[PDB]
Amino acid sequence: KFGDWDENNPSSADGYTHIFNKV
Amino acid sequence: FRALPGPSQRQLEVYDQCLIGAARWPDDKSNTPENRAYCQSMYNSIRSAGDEISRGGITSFEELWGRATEWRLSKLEPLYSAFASERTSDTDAVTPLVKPYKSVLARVVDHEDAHDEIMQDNLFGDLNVKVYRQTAYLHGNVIPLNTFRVATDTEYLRDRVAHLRTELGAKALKQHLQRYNPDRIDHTNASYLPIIKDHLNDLYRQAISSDLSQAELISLIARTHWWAASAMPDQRGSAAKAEFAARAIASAHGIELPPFRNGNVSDIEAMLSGEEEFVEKYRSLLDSDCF
Repeated sequence: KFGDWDENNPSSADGYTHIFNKV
Repeated sequence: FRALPGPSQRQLEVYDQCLIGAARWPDDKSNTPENRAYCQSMYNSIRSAGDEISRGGITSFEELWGRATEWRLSKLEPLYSAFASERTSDTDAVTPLVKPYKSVLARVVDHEDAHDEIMQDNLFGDLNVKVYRQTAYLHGNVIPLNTFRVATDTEYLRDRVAHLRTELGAKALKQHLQRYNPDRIDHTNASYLPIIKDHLNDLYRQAISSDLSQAELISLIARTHWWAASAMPDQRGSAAKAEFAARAIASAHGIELPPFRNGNVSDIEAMLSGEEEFVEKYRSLLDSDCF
């Protein structure tokens, strides 16, 4: 279990490349 | 320049054509009607671009990347802009290691070049993580590329993720996990794209010369593939474009590259290795078996 920590997480991240403004 | 042979008359068997550009995760779509068609479409557009390359009709790697983008775009839709735009230096690129990237988690944890660092998070706190740091060397200078992170303190995660959901709210939590998910890939800084695109143009220029041994040609193609994919130049569809460009260059020389073996996702295999390493294994990632 390396990624099963977010079991049934309604806020899980979507599986694809996302872009954000550099902080 | 000097016209190249162009795509070979002897084509791949139809079942292979339908596997071109596929994402065959070792843990899992490539058998579906829409994917077969999508893959056969890529195979065909690659040959078309290849014909052009052989006639000197595509003189820059940027031009070739443009053809790849047009193809991928015709296969699309609000996400259009993302598949058509390059990554600007005012942004970061992050891919959370969630379905369908689960197989990656283990690849990072057991990687020979992985190490343990502490990843501080203003929500989960400091986390122990297995980290793979892809770097490149161009003109004598290191240039860090993609960085993979996989947290090991699982127990703590599932419990802590819980409290946060209710404390901050699902909406806010997702906004955070989307960029700072405990297990994720932080992609090559867009600021390096300018210098990398120029390099891709030199590789392209070389792969367009008519006097190269097959071996040299394959290595040049594997290199180009590695750089294009690891750089992940566009906001979306970089893997598809990188593979298109690589195959097209090959097709221009009369080489019919077979689909990547099942379990081998080309762009991920690239992000997980150094340049020479990937160049030496490229051939083995391709399914070139008769039976």
